Amino acid sequence: PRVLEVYRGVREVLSKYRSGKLPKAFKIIPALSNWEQILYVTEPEAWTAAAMYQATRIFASNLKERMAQRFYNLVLLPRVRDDVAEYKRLNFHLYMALKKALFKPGAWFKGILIPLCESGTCTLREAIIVGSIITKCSIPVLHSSAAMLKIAEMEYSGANSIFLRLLLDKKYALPYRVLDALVFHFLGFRTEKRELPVLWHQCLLTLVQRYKADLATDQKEALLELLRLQPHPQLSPEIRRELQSAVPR
Amino acid sequence: DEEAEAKMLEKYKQERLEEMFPDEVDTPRDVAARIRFQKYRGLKSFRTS
Amino acid sequence: SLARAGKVRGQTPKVAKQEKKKKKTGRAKRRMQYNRRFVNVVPTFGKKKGPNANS
Amino acid sequence: GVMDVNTALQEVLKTALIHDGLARGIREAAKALDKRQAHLCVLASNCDEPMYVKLVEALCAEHQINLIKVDDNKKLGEWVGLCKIDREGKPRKVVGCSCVVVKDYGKESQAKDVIEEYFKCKK
Amino acid sequence: AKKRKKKSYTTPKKNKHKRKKVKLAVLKYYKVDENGKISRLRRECPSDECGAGVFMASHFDRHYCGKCCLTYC
Amino acid sequence: SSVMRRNEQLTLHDERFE
Ligand SMILES: [Zn+2]
Repeated sequence: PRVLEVYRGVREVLSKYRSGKLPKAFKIIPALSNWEQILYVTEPEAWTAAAMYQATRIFASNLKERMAQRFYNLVLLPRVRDDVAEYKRLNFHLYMALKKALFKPGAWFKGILIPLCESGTCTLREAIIVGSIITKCSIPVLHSSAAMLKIAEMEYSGANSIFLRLLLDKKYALPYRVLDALVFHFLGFRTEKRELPVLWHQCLLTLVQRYKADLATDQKEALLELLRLQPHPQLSPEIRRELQSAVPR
Repeated sequence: DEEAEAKMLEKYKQERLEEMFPDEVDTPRDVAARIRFQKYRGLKSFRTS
Repeated sequence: SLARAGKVRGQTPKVAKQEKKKKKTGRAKRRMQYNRRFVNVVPTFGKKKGPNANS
Repeated sequence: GVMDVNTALQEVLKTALIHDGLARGIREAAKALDKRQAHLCVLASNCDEPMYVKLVEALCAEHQINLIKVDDNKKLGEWVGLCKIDREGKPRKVVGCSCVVVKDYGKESQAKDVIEEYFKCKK
Repeated sequence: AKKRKKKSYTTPKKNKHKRKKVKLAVLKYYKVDENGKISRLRRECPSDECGAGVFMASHFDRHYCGKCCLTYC
Repeated sequence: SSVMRRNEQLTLHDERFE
């Protein structure tokens, strides 16, 4: 009816949005019930990066974490993956969109990071960009630990070690189940005949720099065995040195 | 007493800066360069000009 | 005209020598030279690498 | 009558962090109390503003909400867990809470009995 | 290779605008008599979701809701 | 859930995984 043509009009507005105030019908989108229909009327695939930054701003600011999760999984993350794949870098507006999406961390981890990791096709540039984005944002310890348990339990991809390492650089107090999952993942790399890159070695090195004081002696010797079986000419002496000069408790 | 020591440290950093870069001077943006370097000219060659 | 003296030597920045562990001398140095060239030999298909070969 | 009130209260607080059942501070502890989804109220005796304490007392006495009084707000902030910890577990951020409101309980058989006995002794 | 000099240049950006700090904003919401009766100075929001907790910004002529933007006269 | 466990030294928070 009359609502449909107004939302076609604001669809035409959002396809060319650069700056300024948006219509007030756009800002009351989360307060409505049938949001998916009017959102598909607004055609988010044809949005401008500034318009999607404002949409992420609005949707993150208005509570209801499940709906923010659905918006991040359905609209924001495909746009990010399409922009990295074609432009080989992330836009300024979309970068601040992902930061304002990390304003809501619970919908972010379960909507942006974990679906990207379980998609399997996550490239290295996407890993670097998203890891820098989680590096900039201060993250709650519970959400970071749950995401680290998630990424530890998953099947390995080369992009996963960057996320794991940049989560270990946060230097938070770690739950001991999380460290058990990390050690079990690395000891799951014990019998792999695949050549592992320097990224995996750097993730292990980071785990030994920051959490060597909270490692049991049995898993310490297991990590020494791990270094023995899967060596590197450069990093493995340093990981061995850091494991040798560690005090527990 | 410490003013002389501060002068010695800025002398040290000036000597270090003038060894890495021979006669490099930053142009001031508050006054014009043609006024602050009013007495300066350019030589095509330091040998023949 | 021209004829500077000690131009480049006075121009080059002074880099101090790093403090390193001393070298062995005499029979020990010859022992280390022998154990490096004839004992722990790594097989090579064509042997195109020198002792000071870098990159 | 086995363990004291000052361990049962922190057990109730721990179950509340587990079940996400604390309105802490000044205004979440007030607005969630006024929505009557809340159960218990805790006030720090060490205070700078007296009619704030009077307002909390009036909010408690409006609908028979029980009031608990603790001495210092920094001790209550340590009790709640508003302190950032290191790898060893050493607190480095000292933030004190004044009004702590328990909305949801954990199903306890020891601390709940102790606080119920203390409440039946109080009123 | 050939490095650069890194021209410094001083530009004072210390002065930045921030919003004013309001201290103890809860005290003006309620007025309590000496007996202990609570009087609500500010209008309660009769909205769908934010009821019984959200007050009104009291304008010179009207009231404003701070979560769903409800306007009165 | 793994088999090699924390052994000793304190439990600060229980963590919510569910
Ligand atoms: Zn509002």
